[PDB]
Order: sequence, then C-alpha cells, then structure tokens
Amino acid sequence: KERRIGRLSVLLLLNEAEESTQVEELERDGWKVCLGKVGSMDAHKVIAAIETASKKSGVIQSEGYRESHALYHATMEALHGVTRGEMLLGSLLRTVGLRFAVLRGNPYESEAEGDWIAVSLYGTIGAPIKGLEHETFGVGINHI
Amino acid sequence: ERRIGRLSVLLLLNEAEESTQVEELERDGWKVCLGKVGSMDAHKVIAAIETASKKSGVIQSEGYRESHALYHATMEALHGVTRGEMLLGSLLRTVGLRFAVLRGNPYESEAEGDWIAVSLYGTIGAPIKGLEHETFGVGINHI
Amino acid sequence: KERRIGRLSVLLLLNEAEESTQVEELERDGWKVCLGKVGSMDAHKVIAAIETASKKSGVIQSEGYRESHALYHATMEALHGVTRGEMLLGSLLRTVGLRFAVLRGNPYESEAEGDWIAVSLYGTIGAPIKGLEHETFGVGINHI
Amino acid sequence: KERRIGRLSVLLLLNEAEESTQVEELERDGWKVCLGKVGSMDAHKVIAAIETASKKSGVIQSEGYRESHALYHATMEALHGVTRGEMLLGSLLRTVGLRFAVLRGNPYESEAEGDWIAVSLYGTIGAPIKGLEHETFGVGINHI
Amino acid sequence: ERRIGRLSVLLLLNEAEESTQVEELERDGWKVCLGKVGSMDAHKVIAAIETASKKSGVIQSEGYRESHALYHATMEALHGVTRGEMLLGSLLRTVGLRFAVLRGNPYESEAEGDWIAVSLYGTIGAPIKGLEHETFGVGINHI
Amino acid sequence: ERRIGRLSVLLLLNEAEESTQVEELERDGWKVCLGKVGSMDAHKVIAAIETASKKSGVIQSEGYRESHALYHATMEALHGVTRGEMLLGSLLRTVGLRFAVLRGNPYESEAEGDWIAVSLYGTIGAPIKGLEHETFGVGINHI
Ligand SMILES: NC(Cc1cnc[nH]1)C(=O)Nc1ccc2ccccc2c1
Ligand SMILES: NC(Cc1cnc[nH]1)C(=O)Nc1ccc2ccccc2c1
Ligand SMILES: NC(Cc1cnc[nH]1)C(=O)Nc1ccc2ccccc2c1
Repeated sequence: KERRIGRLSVLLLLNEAEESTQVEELERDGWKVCLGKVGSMDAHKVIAAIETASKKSGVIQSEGYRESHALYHATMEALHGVTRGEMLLGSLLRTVGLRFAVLRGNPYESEAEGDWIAVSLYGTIGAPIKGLEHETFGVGINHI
Repeated sequence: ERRIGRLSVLLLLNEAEESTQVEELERDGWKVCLGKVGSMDAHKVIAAIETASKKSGVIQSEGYRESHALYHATMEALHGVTRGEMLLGSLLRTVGLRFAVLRGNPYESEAEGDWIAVSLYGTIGAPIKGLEHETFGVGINHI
Repeated sequence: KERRIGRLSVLLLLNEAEESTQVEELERDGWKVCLGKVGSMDAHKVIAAIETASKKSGVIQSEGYRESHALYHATMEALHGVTRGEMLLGSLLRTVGLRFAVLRGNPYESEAEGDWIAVSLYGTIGAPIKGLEHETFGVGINHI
Repeated sequence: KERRIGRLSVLLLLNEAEESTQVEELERDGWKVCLGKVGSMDAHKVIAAIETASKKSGVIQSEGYRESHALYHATMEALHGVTRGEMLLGSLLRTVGLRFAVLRGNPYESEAEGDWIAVSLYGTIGAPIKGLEHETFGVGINHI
Repeated sequence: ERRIGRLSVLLLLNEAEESTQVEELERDGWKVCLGKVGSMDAHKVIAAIETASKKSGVIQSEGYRESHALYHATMEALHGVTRGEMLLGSLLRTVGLRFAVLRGNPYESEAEGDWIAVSLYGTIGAPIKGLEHETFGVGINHI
Repeated sequence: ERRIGRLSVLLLLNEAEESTQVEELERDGWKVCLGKVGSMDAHKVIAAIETASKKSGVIQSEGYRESHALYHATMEALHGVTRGEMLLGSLLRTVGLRFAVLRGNPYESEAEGDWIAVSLYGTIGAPIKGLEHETFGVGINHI
C-alpha cells in the first residue's frame, strides 16, 4: 500500500462503488475523509460547500483560520484545474455537477513534518449542444 | 455512461495489475498506451507520449489530425501536473511522470466521435525526503 | 483556383460585397454555404445561432448528433479565437456584433477522406471609450 | 531625483501618507496628478471612473479622443495586471477596493518626444474565506 | 469604416495580385509588409516579421515602442495559427506561414492613433497528403 | 494591516537607502532578498532570484515546497514586467530588472501562514535614448 494522500483522494473521488467501505479503510488508517457534491463551478459556491462539508466531518477543526486557510488553497488549485481553459469560454449559466473528496492526514514517509490535505474534484459541464458534456478534473494538495 | 477521461485516470492510479485493465479495455473497443517519463518538460513528455502512442497503435504513425489531438490532450493535462506553470515543469529535477492515453468512442453511437484522453500523474520527489508532492492532469479531445 | 475551405470561408466572411454571387460560385462548386449575425459573444448564444442558421440552409443535416458535433467544435475554435484574450477583460455586458460564414464540402485534394467544415467569425466589440472598437476574428476547421 | 513617471506613479499610489505634499511636489515639477478609488474591478466601471477623475483634474483635456485614448490603453494594461490570473477564478460578485494614481507629464530624458502618462492600481480582492484578502497591482504606461 | 485588421487579412488571402493591393494601400496612407516563413515557432516568426517589417519601413530600424507593438500584434496572431498552443507551433514540421503587417491610422482624425496589424495564414501540410489543415490569426495594436 | 505585497514594492522603488529598510523589516520578522538581473528571460530571472534567495536565507537551500512558492510568486510577477508576454521578455536586449523577495507572516496570528512576495521593477532601455519604458510585477503566494 501507499500513504499517498493525492492518489487516495482521487481514487476515492473516482469510485462510485461502496465509498462506504473505501471510506472506512481510509478512516481506519489515520485518514479523515469527507465527500459531497456541488452544482456550481463558482469559486465562492465551491469553497463554501467544501469548507462546510469538511468542518462537519472533522476533516478540519473550525477553531480558527489556519486549517480553513489550508483547505481554501487546496480547493482553489483543484478548482483552478476544473476551470481548465475551454471552461473559460464555457460560461453562460451552464449546468455543472461537481463531486468531490477531501482527505486529511499524514503522507507519513519517515518524518511527521505535519499533516497534509487533498481536495480532488470531478464533475461534468453541459455543452450548449444536447448530447455532449465535458469532463472536469482538479486536485489540490496542501500542507496544514 | 462511458467516461474516457475518468477511465484513463483510473488506469493511471490502479497499480493493481493494469495488464488486465488494458486488455479489458482493449477488448472493450479502446486503444491504450501506458508509460513513464522522468521529466515534466513539455517537449520531452510529448515526444515520449507520441512515441509510446504510435508504437501501441493508439495513433497512426502519420497524419496531422490525430497527432494534433494527442498534443492538445497532452498539453491540457500538462497544465494540471505543472500546477499552472508549464515553464516550471521544465525546471523540476528529480521527478516522475506516469501517463495514460485512451482513444475511442465516448458513446455507443455509430458516429465515430473518436476521442482521446491523456492522463498524467506526477510525483515530484527529493533526493532525500522522497515524495514531496503529487500532481494530476487530464486532457480530453475529439479526433 | 483552390479548394481551401478555410480560405474560402474567410473571404466569404470578409466581403460585404455581393455575397449573392460569391455564395453562388461556392454552391456551384459543391460547397454548402450559410451566413448570418449575432449580437452575442456568449458561447451558448453563438453555437445556438450557428447550429440553427446552418441546419436550415443544408450545411448540416439535423438527422443526428455527429454532424452537429462537428459544427460545435469548429465554432468553438473560431469562438475561442474571437474571445482572444484582451476580450477576457472586456466582459461588462458590452456590445458585440459578430458576423459569420460556414462552409461545408470537400477540400478535395486527391482523396475524398470525407467532408470538412469551416466556421469563421468577424465582428466588433465596443470599447468602454466612445469612438473605439476592437476587431475580432476566429476560424474553426473540422472534419465531419 | 528621477523623472520616471512609472516609479513616481507607483510611489504616489503606494503611500497613504500626506499625498497632499507628495502630490504638490509632483505638480511643482511639471507633472499633472490625479488619485481616487473604485469598488469595481469591471473594465467598464474602472476606465469610466478613471477617465472622469482624470479630466476633471487636468490630467487630460477632454477636447477630443486622442488623449482619452492614450489613457484607456494605459488603464487597461494596469487593469490587465490587476486581474492577474488567480483573479480570473475569483469572479463571484466578490468585493474589490481599487485605489489608483495617474501621472501625466514628460519623462524628460534629453528629448521631449512628447508626453507620457502612467496609471497604477492597487487594491484588495476579498476571498471567499473570512480573514483573507489578496493584493492586486497593475501599472500602465503610455505615450500621449 | 477603416478596418486595419480586416484589411490585413484580405491582403493575406487575396493572392490575386497584391502588387496592386500593396501600392493601392501604400498610396492610401498605410505601411505594408508581406512575407512567408517556413515555421510556426514563435521566435522564428517574430524575427522574420521583424526583419521584413523594418526592411519595408513598416517600422523604424530602432525604437522599443514600435517593436513592442509589432511583437504583440504578432503574438496575438500566433495564438490563432497555433490553435491556442504556442508551444506546439514550434513542434510542427512541414508548415507554411504567410504574414501581412499593416501600420497606419484607423480613423481619419489628425490624432495619430497609429495602429499595427499582423495577419497570419498557416498551412499545415504533410509530406504526402499535402494540405491537411489551415490556420488563421490576427493581431491589432496601437503604436 | 501587514501588506507583504505592498511592502516588497516599496522596498523595490525606495532607492533611499534600503540598507535601513532591510534591517528595519528583518528585525520586524521578515526575510529579505534584494537583487538585480540584466535580463527578462524567465529562466535567468528565476535562477538569479533563487540563488540570491537562498544565499540570504529567504528560503532553505533545499525543499520543493518553498521553492515552488518562490517560482510561482516570481512567475506571476514576470507576467507583469513582460507586459503579458513572457516569451518576449526573453527577446528584450539591453534591459534591467531589479527584484525584491519578502517571506513572512501576513497577519500577526500564531498560524504560520508563511507568505512570500516577489516584486519586479523593469527598465527597458535603448543603447541611445536610454530609458524607454518601465515595467512592474508582483507575486504573492503562501508557503
Ligand atoms: N490538477 C491540478 C493540480 C494538481 C494535481 N495534483 C497536484 N496539483 C490543477 O488544477 N492545478 C493548478 C492549476 C492552476 C493553478 C494556478 C495557480 C496556482 C496553482 C494552480 C494549480
Ligand atoms: N483563429 C483560430 C483558429 C484557426 C484558424 N484557422 C484554423 N484554426 C482560433 O481562434 N483558435 C483557437 C484558439 C483557442 C483554442 C483552444 C483550444 C482548442 C483549439 C483552439 C483554437
Ligand atoms: N503590471 C503590468 C504592466 C506594467 C507595469 N509597468 C509597465 N507595464 C500589467 O498588468 N501588464 C500587462 C498585463 C497584460 C497585458 C495584455 C496585453 C497587453 C498589455 C498587457 C500588460
């Protein structure tokens, strides 16, 4: 096995099959998990949904700003990717369905320099042509 | 439901035994290329991907059309792995890049609508500490 | 003469002089033509106007998705160009007047590998300064 | 001292201390000055605020289009910078507070080839996370 | 109605006999440069355009100002012809690029408002099949 | 009120006697690097900044993390000074680039929230006319 938070984060995101057990195996291994969905690609809307769904699950303590700040940057990088480029032209109150996953823990290695946190996003953006949707994908790894 | 993009990433991360996954998808109609490059330099990655892509039949040895889609799918994915800074990927020493290419029809219609996806998983390491950061990227284009 | 669909497509677009005869010469040479205008730079608005004006003219059969899909990609490339970059800052419910041209046929050569299709756009984007307008231009060639 | 319009322009912008005297020293040295603020990052909104605050101060004569045109390009470059890139994702009716400075005169050197004009912008963009704001900065130098 | 951009493209495509078009516009107040380069490499194109531009008086042999506008008009147009991937234009072998530069006043006012437009027509060929794709680009900047 | 970005620019323009400003900020908790490069080539600038940055303790001699933030802050600032055309900065001959790096906490909280800002002031000159244009850029990233 590998304690690769990013890899784990994406696999968790990309498997619509028994997240129930896939999540428990992660939680059982020191990882804090958290999943969800958002029908908005809007930065505000996404970092809100995520910050929220994450505090309630224990992925990050709402005690202050530090842990919330680490999550934001991670989410932005991941979002900065979802809004690739051809997704810069696609901006006409279109339909978007992003699903995410957040992992928080320690990509151990040998040194416990601290805790990391991954935020991966996967969704679809409707095309202005019926029967055509584009796949989006973004990941953001940050150090708490 | 036939996500070329999603499929390519999974192939990329599932270090289970792609040998099954490749033949499982190859027999399912797709074209597959799996490789690894020790650089995140735009030019180097493209060349490698391009070589491994033809040598595997994922793309015909000649023809601007298919090559252009590969290149773009690849360029779009490279922007993911170099975290929004193509140029600095050239600057990264001691780095591993695994790539997966998938060419095929996204839907079941007769309409060829042939598409190609390049998925990149980057591991930026350190001569000492080892893995220090991971990077992902994806490119999905029609042929 | 040249059976260059792109070149033809642009000249047709760029000549406000007797499109009547310039169109007939193209139609007479195996090309399917179609022109129009749009006051929107919005992707949705543009690919809609175009898909429409094109099916009605016979540039593409609405029979399915394939031919409509080839037109969309062509239009996006052409639009991806109209929305250059300084047109990424210019986005304040400004005034835009895009004119287009669509050509469909066979850039023959020797092999009839199939049919191509060009979509060229030319228009103006008003500046937030009276007496100043920027010229836009985009072309998208695709294979049916 | 230096007759560097850009340098001067930025220092004027970046000093919330006695612009009163910092402005007079510039006016006393052949420079035409002008400062202000805008709560919008919108191109239209910004080039409007600036064109206005500038004509009223004598930075540019409203007599025609030439001097107004030189100001627009200068403002766009400066704005093109304020809307860096991570400010391309940050676009959800967020809060922005731009402050500016405009200098017009002659970066003398030896030749009076004419008159230049600098437009520098400095402000803050609120983050979708409480207790986090990004700093923006842009400068645009143009020749009247 | 005096579209520098539109004018430059037409000059580029009208292979009628530009010799008339160039003198027809040269006497109409514009500066004109017409050339061809066998590459879509950013650096190569700029250098060529730059040389042909000065050697034709479209721009003074020295002076950062005019050179900067040419470069930008050129860079904006190069993004058109390399279909949104500057870097891959460097990668294209066997390709033709015809270019047209036009410097002059866009309106009739006394206000110099000197502008420059670079128009690019790219032909991406194949050692065999010949022409496989066409690419266009335009750049319009004030001096 | 503790604007790392604003602070770095001021340090860059205030040619008063930074010797005081550097020690005034160094004792105020920040890390400071002040340098000059005779090029606007992305690679050259980064290398210089990188060298001067470590040699000054603004960043640890090793470690992908801090290096990545410097690089990005630097890349964001380079887009300012090359006026939106990274590639053409490489093309500029006879040019001066002064740079300022600042690494430290933006607020007073215990939460490290360590940030780094790169500020660039470019002077594009002419072998004759001298200064012909000035260019500014700024990059602000968290570590
Ligand atoms: N797929 C990823 C990132 C990633 C994947 N694994 C690690 N990082 C993405 O969207 N990255 C990006 C994109 C633009 C950016 C712009 C500024 C800073 C970081 C950025 C990161
Ligand atoms: N003038 C053209 C294209 C062209 C002209 N002739 C052929 N192609 C344009 O706008 N191209 C673009 C721009 C961005 C793009 C981004 C992604 C994919 C294709 C793209 C094509
Ligand atoms: N800080 C500066 C500019 C500058 C500073 N000093 C001189 N110029 C900025 O925002 N520049 C930019 C950015 C994008 C641009 C895009 C097109 C043309 C000019 C551009 C100038």
